[PDB]
Amino acid sequence: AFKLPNLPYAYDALEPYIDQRTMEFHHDKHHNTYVTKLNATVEGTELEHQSLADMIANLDKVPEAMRMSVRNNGGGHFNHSLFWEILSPNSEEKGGVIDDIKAQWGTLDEFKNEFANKATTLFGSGWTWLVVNDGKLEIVTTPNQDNPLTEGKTPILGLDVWEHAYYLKYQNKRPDYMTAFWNIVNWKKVDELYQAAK
Amino acid sequence: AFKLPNLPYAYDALEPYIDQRTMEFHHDKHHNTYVTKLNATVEGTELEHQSLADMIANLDKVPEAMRMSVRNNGGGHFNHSLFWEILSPNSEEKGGVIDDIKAQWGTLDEFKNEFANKATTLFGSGWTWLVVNDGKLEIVTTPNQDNPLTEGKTPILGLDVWEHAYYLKYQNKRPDYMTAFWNIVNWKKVDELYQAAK
Ligand SMILES: [Mn+2]
Ligand SMILES: [Mn+2]
Repeated sequence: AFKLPNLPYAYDALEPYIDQRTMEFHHDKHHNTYVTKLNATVEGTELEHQSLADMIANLDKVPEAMRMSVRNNGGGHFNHSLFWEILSPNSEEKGGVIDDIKAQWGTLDEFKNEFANKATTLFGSGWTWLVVNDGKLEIVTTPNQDNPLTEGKTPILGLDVWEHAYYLKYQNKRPDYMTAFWNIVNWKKVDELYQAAK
Repeated sequence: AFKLPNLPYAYDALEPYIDQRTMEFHHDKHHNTYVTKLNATVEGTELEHQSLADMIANLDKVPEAMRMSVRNNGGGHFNHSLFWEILSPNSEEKGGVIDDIKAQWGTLDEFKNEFANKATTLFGSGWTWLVVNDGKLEIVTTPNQDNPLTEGKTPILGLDVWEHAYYLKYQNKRPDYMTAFWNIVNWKKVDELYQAAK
């Protein structure tokens, strides 16, 4: 069975960038619901012993009756699990991934400007991702709980821009949430995922 | 130009079903943003005097370069405009539309149960609608700001299930928001839109 992972930090560790109350709802309610529904779909099937990353990457091979729930609930579990691991109370812009971002975008600010533009223009619910595509870095968005793995791209950083991720503190001000996020990126984790994928 | 319509009631008129703070953000920020961006797209173009119902029903005829903004921001203006008008602090379950709902679904409760199931299973951002389709009533969902007019169905009642519509009071408990909504439906306005469409 899939399990709700513990947060790597206290619920208030990301203040004042993400509020404690949002971390509690987001993890204990939203993410938990995706795990519950994913397990209800795969329990007693071949997919109960398939890796989450493999079923997301190969969603087209998931049996038709199960595919929407694996896409939505499996995507929810995969995306939130990644999200908690790429946040940290002490974000420092260090690691090979920063050199390779600078190499691709010229400056870290040019990278952040593209990421923020894509995150702020995403219409409805979804995610903004930094991915590795055949050894090259790209920023992409996905709707709802869709994940770039399904399109053959490995995610190493994601921002959740579902309104539940930011509404209690920021309400409509998604751009202020985006600005806050740079203060709490776990670049140690992003670099680990990059070095494994590149 | 398109204009942000005034609410037909005080911002606190729908308490304790929808909180005043949500009415303020939802109307004064979210709806206003759709009006601003729709006007930025259409002002000074050959669409600057076209009605919004006509453009949404005929998105294919909207020029490719303006279509996403008309769909998303035009949808946002159309949808929220309808929404404010079908809420009321003085809801009474009577009218031709209520009689015809009871005739079609058997009971009003069976209608509400279907509507609630569609509203609570809608994945991501969107709306739940009561529509007229060739003189018959149907419940349909749309994603984001899409509208059933594009598919040739006239909307007479909509529930906004974007998270901004309910997160401040209800957080993840979308079903409690759906329960609250029945207490504030303007069945007189719904009946007007029904008589005009059936
Ligand atoms: Mn989320
Ligand atoms: Mn809305």
